[PDB]
Amino acid sequence: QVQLVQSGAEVKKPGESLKISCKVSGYNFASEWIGWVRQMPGKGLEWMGIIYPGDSDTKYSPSFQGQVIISADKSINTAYLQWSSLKASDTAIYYCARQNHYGSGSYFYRTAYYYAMDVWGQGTTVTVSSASTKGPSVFPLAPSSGTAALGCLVKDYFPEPVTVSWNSGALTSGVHTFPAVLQSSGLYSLSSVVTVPSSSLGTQTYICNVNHKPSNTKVDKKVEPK
Amino acid sequence: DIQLTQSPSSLSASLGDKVTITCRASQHIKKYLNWYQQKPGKAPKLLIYGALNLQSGVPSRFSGRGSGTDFTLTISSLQPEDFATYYCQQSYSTPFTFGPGTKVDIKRTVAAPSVFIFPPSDEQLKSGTASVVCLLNNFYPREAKVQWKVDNALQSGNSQESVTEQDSKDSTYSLSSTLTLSKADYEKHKVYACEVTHQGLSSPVTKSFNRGE
Ligand SMILES: [Zn+2]
Ligand SMILES: [Zn+2]
Ligand SMILES: [Zn+2]
Ligand SMILES: [Zn+2]
Repeated sequence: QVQLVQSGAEVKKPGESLKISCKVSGYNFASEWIGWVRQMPGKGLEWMGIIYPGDSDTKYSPSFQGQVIISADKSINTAYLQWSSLKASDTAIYYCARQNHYGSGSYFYRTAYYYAMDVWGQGTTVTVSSASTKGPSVFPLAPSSGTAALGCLVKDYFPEPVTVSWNSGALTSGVHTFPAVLQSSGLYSLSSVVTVPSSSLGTQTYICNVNHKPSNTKVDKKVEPK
Repeated sequence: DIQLTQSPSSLSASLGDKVTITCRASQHIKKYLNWYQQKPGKAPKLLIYGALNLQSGVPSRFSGRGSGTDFTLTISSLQPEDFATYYCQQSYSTPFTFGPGTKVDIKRTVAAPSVFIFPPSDEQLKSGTASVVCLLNNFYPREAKVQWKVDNALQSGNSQESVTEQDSKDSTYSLSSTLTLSKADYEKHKVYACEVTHQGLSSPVTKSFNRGE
């Protein structure tokens, strides 16, 4: 059926330019409005603008007017979103979506003709940071002096993501791995914790297994009480 | 600007509950409103268009009502797949603004958090930075307050919170709070505490450590 396919994730430094794409199939690209939606991490949707590839008419939110350009090439069924100069604030996921119409078009489209975004692309992640690729430093979070908590802090890595397992996967019950947080330094960091019986601390060995494929790090850290 | 508001901002419900969300517009829009559903990690899904019309492929327990300034989305009997964020959008005039969203999460009886504090590892201090971490494990509702205190002085602008999605099995949240300090400031002071306030606590709870014990 209808399908929207967006370009891949992008990692850029502030001041660099960027152009992301959405290629459509399964309908007449030239005769439908298509548009872009931004969703910053943890927050709601922001409508950015739509374009009608037929006559290249564009409608923007004033918040995005002058910051970006929406454009299309009907020759190849592709819609574009571009910045000439990126800011850290532009870090978000960007969705492209067909804005289809529903209804009869009574009174020459002025009543009973509703526009809604019915088909969406998977989204394109854009990370803006001064940081360069960097593997994580892993620090133990040690249990104090009958239930105990320990964990590991995975700090100052870039870009996402890391994967954390405990004792190479044998221990899953009770692990909470928190979502990563971008720090002011432009580097990510998260924590992974686990709760265990206080009795099992002398009798059980606990290891953080951390992988950061983008810098090719595999780390194993024993977390011992003291 | 046509600005939309949604209430409630967050909603706890149980399976088979009838749930209603309202969207209010800053001016009359007639019927030009859509409802969307978004689940974490995924692109939103269109539920309703023109305020009243159900998109094909959408279950009939979803329904839209309203015209003008007032609109409602109702789910007649909540199913496990319905626990997701809901967005309204006006299509009357460009920009086609989305409302702020309302998250429908899973209701359960109050559960107080277990609180744990972790001082900086010696290994981290080689790096000139020091992170002290407070963990809240397995509490409900989501609403919580975490305050850092050093030498009884309240800290601010130097901590960050991170929370998990609601657990599939026990319907709780867990939360980490991370106070970051230079090694120099860290050695300057002596007592570090995190103070936690939550509904399931009759009295705010404190966990602490003295850097010299
Ligand atoms: Zn059409
Ligand atoms: Zn837990
Ligand atoms: Zn009215
Ligand atoms: Zn100080």
